[PDB]
Amino acid sequence: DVSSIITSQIFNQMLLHRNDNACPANGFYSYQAFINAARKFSGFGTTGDTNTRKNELAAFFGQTSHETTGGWSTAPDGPYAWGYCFKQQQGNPGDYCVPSSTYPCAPGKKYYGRGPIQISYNYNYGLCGAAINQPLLSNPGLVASDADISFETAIWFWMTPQGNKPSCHAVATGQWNPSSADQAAGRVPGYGVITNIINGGVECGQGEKAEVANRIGFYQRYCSIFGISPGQNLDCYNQRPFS
Repeated sequence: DVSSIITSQIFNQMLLHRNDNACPANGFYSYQAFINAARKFSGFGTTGDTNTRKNELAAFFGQTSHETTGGWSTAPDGPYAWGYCFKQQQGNPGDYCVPSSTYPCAPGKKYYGRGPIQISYNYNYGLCGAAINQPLLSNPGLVASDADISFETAIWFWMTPQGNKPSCHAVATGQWNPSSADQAAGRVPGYGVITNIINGGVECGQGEKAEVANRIGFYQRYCSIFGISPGQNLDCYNQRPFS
């Protein structure tokens, strides 16, 4: 069971400032919601030895903390204590509608970033909704109104290969071997290739970049909280994006 690896105290010590009044999602992201969702994905945080299980949870919280961070340079306990501050994309984001015969934009609905992986666009709400049996295309708001659903979108993303990308799960559990294409692209097993899966097109293969460092900062802090070593190839600075 995933609760044998990550306790409420480990969850809350990682996501220490998420419930400060400054964080608009305060009180949304409960440990119970996370556990309810995580138990629906066999293998999530239950694959390999205890170090592997801890590493997968460390990597998962590392990446999702970046997508939802309310951190800053001079934030209490460091910027890597401010994961999961948000549940909805900041700014005045638009509808994230890209017309699809397969997953149409429900009139009046918006598919901007929601929940721990900031799932975006009607294609992804549709694909995920179909996978987790939730009406996310018609009611994309569920991802910010219901914490179990919110966590389910993020773990769905984590567990699901797409196109030329392995699952984050396969990489995090050491069950991913680079193809010839990946080797030519300098995509090496490690946390950097997880970044590349999530947002490489923007963040990877351009040298030192703030967003990539921030994802690493969270993962290093959580590896320490779990009492494991991060391992190598933490960055995607020299990796060609997948897309």
